[PDB]
Amino acid sequence: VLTSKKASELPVSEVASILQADLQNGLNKCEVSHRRAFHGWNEFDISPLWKKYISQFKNPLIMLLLASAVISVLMHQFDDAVSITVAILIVVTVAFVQEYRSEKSLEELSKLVPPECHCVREGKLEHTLARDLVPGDTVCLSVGDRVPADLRLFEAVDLSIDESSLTGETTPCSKVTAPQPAASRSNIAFMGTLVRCGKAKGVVIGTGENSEFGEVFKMMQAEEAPKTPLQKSMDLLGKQLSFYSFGIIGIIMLVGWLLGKDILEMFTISVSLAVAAIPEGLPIVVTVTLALGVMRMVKKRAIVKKLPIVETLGCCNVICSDKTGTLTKNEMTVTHIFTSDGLHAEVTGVGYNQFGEVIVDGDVVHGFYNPAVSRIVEAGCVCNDAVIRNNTLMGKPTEGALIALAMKMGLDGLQQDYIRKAEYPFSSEQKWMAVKCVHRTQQDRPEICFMKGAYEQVIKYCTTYQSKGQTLTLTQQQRDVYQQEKARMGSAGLRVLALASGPELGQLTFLGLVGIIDPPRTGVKEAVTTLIASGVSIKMITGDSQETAVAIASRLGLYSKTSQSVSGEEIDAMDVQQLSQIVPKVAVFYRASPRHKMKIIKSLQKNGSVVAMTGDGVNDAVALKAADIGVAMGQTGTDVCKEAADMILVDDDFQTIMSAIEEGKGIYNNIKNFVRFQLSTSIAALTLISLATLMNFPNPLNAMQILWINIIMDGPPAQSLGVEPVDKDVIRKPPRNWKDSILTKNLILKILVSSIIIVCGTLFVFWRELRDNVITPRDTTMTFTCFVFFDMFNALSSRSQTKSVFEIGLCSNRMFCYAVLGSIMGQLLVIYFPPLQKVFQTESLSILDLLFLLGLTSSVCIVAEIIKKVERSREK
Amino acid sequence: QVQLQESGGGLVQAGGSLRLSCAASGSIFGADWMGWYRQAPGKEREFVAGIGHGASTYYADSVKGRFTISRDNAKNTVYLQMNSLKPEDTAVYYCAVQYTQYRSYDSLLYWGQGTQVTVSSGS
Ligand SMILES: Nc1ncnc2c1ncn2[C@@H]1O[C@H](COP(=O)(O)OP(=O)(O)CP(=O)(O)O)[C@@H](O)[C@H]1O
Ligand SMILES: [Ca+2]
Repeated sequence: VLTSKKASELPVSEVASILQADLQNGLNKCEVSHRRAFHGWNEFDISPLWKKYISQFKNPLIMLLLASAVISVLMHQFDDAVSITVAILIVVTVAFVQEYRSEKSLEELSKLVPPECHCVREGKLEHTLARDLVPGDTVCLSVGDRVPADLRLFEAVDLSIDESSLTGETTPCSKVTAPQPAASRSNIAFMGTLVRCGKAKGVVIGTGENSEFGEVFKMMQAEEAPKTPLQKSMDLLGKQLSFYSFGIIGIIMLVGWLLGKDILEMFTISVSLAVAAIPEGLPIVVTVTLALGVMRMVKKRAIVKKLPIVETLGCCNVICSDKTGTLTKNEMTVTHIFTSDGLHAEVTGVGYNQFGEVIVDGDVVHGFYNPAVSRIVEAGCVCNDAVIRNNTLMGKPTEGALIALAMKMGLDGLQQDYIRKAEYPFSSEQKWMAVKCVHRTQQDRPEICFMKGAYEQVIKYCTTYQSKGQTLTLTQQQRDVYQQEKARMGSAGLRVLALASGPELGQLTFLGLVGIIDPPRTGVKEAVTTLIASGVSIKMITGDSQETAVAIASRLGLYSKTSQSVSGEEIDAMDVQQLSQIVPKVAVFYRASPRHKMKIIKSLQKNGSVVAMTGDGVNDAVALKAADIGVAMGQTGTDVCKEAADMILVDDDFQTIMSAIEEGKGIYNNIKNFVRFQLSTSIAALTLISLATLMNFPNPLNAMQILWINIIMDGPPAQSLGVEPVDKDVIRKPPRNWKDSILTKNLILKILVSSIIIVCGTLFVFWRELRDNVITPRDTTMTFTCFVFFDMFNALSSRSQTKSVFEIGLCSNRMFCYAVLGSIMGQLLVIYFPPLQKVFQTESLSILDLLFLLGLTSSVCIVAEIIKKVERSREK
Repeated sequence: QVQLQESGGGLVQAGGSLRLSCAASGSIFGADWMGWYRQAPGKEREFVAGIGHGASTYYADSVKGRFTISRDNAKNTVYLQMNSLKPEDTAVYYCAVQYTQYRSYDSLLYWGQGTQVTVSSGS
């Protein structure tokens, strides 16, 4: 291996010599295996579970429970502090299990999309994992490529390679293949940077930890994850609930002390109530729902790189897509040639190969048989930076189609017969690409310039055109017939490139047009239909012509018979507010630069929407980052996009974006279920103790009974409600608004109904057993079992807000069944098992008492089912 | 509209002979170009063997000298023979036919449903 500054200093042949690097053909299988045995794989060694377990204790509510347990052991109450500790342990353990499983499934899916590169080893260019690179191997750099290892570039026809990840400067750096005598390495392609423009070939000088900038990646792995917005808003909700409960419980302590009661019993009851009503399981249930959504998208094949996406996908309503790479498979092919004179050539065959003849007037043309078709093909061949090596394209698909056309014409060799002194490279702002070239053998020939691009810019740069091999000044009737043919090509679905060639820019000769057919991606039509039917709008932001964009959108189904399409120049002309009004009506945006695409994304974000931009292409990373949800394509996608994206579709399907929206929808509903259950039962217990202190009645519950209740209503029975599956009715619902608004008037009203029924039934049992005016253990036992059975019925009815219990079914939620079974068993143990009787201050009951308690406590289930049916019938 | 049907696919051993047939509903007279394409997972579809308008037969450079093609309008079916196949070059095959147009610029390209051929290492 060599240092990068050394490899910059020494010449290319020297660097090839030290690594025994064959620049033309690469390292064979044995040459690599040897360097793999010596140097090893390219991975950054091995990337802590106990750190995660302790990190789950960073939640403030867990600290509030730990402080209560510390206060418990101060005034020693072993049983209370132990109970609070078990509560913390089960909630933290369930959060650990869910987070660990989610992150391991995410790592496996990330293994399903490995880093890759184009490496030539046996003289043949192959797709080889960046992990498998050994030093001295020959790697070919395309456009939009992450550099697989530290490389020594020995061929750089044109190269712009950003350095924002490594250096911190967003400006791309040009790389020249000349040796650099004595960050500033203008010849070394670093590790982890991205190729913005051009083609290259290099030899790798480092593998593994040998990379100079491996440390910024070391920091990137250990960057950690900031708290999710929901995780900040449900944390604030938990603090609000905790502080309201603190005020109420302090008032209860003061009332109980003033009215006359045991200070130790009052303090223990206050500590148990504080532990109860603090939503310790609320951040845990948010974490569980986010992790479960992450795994559910992983089963849907979507690499969710960022956690704040999982919730945001529920709120997504507008999806802005790109024609090429996203709505079309990007398998371009030039099929129709329109010569400037008016002749028409039909290029048969498909794919990036030289297989398929060009037919003009029913006759095959080869070489320079027709000089004008040959001139079009020659300009297309020379102008590209894309190469079809071993039947595999490197560069852009639109350039590769022109290369394959040249190979079909027998004229692929003209690329190497010219010397590209100056290059005006493609930018989406430009919409054209030009090259200055001189013929090899004919050095006396002038610096002829080849040009290709969008018809508008090309025809603007041409002052002359060609006619029967004669240069003629451009005429407006010819411009009109070219415009008609370009529009007719686009209306058939052909992407159209116009081609020019001449001495000096601004004086080129317009040779003609080529029609690149890009079929729309299979499965996009049906997914678009479903996506629109589910209340999500799909738009087509593009840089291509109106005719092509509209033809593709009509075939996909997002452009109806009466639909609006707006060019990017109008969007530039219209203000942001006018764009904001018009933008929900426009389905197709054509001729939009990445600045215009960002303008469209900003204008839909200003309307109050969550935009999910799906992107492909090097310049489309800024819009993917600017979107609320950047979505990339795992298989047919550049690494530039997949780095900037937020969710990566592994199998390249638009149905996955719907599934990611459905899973994001379900998370908020599950959190609503937890919130309603915990709040109803905590208000029930809190007002029971409040009424008991106010009316001077004996306390229906002691401190350890409230601690068992807290383990019930924040532990596995309450977490089960956050594991509750999603129903179909909320699936087709209009998109959730991006504000949280978790506690709605309907939810609080049902909470108060459940709290009122629980308090009423439990106080009725308490008074019924207290009618004899004797405070026997049996009475407190009946009251405690009443509250616990009320809790299990409130949990049966808290699973779904709208759907009835019987329609949902008991077998639907397995964790809920296990949790309620364990809670019933624990309650039976507290009633019957004599040591548990001694600690909980209980006494055994008859079977008839349990039957009566079940019958009474069914009231919350009955009333909740009644309200569900009433709301359903009112909706119907 | 012409309909393309693929047949003859099946399991064959290395060193044997494999038959494939692609039948078209319409008479194959005006169709200029027609040929097979090899699609494999992890890579783009690649050419197999085809015949063009000027009686010129195109073969893939890697599969050259081994795969043969023929056409007959009596049974309106193009007929492909695999000889001395390897386990490495097996994948799913699609027969595709193009037609000459020219006011409409829509491509008259017709694909087949495809038949999957899987060959493992010899034992
Ligand atoms: N490598 C290249 N050389 C020359 N012209 C190119 C080119 N790549 C694209 N063009 C042309 O530039 C114009 C604008 O392209 P731009 O980069 O803005 O979006 P795009 O059309 O390449 C992808 P999309 O339409 O899916 O967003 C198009 O008309 C296209 O034909
Ligand atoms: Ca609690």
